[PDB]
Amino acid sequence: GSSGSSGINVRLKFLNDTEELAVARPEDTVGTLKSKYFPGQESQMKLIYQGRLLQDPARTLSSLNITNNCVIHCHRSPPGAAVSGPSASSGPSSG
Repeated sequence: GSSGSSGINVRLKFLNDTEELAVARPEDTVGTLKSKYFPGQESQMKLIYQGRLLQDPARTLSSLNITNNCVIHCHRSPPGAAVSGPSASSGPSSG
């Protein structure tokens, strides 16, 4: 069995009139949250808190006044890049 519910819960609201359950901490960073829920699509998935852009991937949730039972507006931007490449393998790991 497992257990351990700690931290504040945040609701991710999208312009698509939808929402997503995401738990964030007052210490975590915006950049991490985006990659945590929106992997890769972090350059597009923009967050807005109180009319303010959380662009800063370092801006802590605590500083942004991001508390629990709160909602964060998400924004999607158009693909302004033409990057293309196969799966790359770099970074070994030996434990």
